[PDB]
Amino acid sequence: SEDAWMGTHPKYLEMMELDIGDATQVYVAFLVYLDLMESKSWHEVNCVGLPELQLICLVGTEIEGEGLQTVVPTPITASLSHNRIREILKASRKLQGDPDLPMSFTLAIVESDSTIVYYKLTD
Amino acid sequence: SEDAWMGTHPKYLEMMELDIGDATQVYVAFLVYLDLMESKSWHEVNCVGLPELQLICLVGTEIEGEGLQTVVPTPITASLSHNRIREILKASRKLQGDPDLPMSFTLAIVESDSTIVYYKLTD
Repeated sequence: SEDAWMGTHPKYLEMMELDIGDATQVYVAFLVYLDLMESKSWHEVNCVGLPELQLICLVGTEIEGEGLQTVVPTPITASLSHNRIREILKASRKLQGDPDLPMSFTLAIVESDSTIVYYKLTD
Repeated sequence: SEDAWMGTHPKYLEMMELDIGDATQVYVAFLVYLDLMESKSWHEVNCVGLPELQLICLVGTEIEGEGLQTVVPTPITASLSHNRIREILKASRKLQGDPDLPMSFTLAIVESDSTIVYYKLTD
């Protein structure tokens, strides 16, 4: 766990090259990225930065043709405020460009050591 | 045995005798009930059924002298919606008999590995 800060891991470096400038995102997203890939291995997982709402998120396609996966990095220390999720919905709905559909997203709750707990949150 | 007619744990049996009729509540609430009692230590843990809202919840006194503690059972595969939480707020607020106090509640997230993760959500 010596490098999850500098950029020695290619996948980690790959993530931090995002045009936002947030070390917390890159760390937390890296941990969940490794879970998604090495545990559920979906068709496609991407890392998208939304500078205007100020958040980075992993969105991809569960199954090609489909999508419905938005996972956001969230450390245990982050308490839940409905204001943010409302902004997250807006973020996802905007990037998916779908005309105001009832959707949702999964909170990736990470402990700083290794425990990722996926908490599924809906509108 | 004398408590294995329906279940097989007296405390669990106590919990299912609630007037609602939900096996998910009794399972998940039992796991968190045992955590609260044996691990987190409370002074009073109650299990209250709100058939109106279709939720069951544990409310008691973490410390008797206070009067603000509400924990709701939420499985790791449940979907928490901002819609639900405002309903949960309404549930707790009518339970404690105050219609305007901005309050909060804890989410008791239970993993399939029996891992209870307390996630504190605020209004």
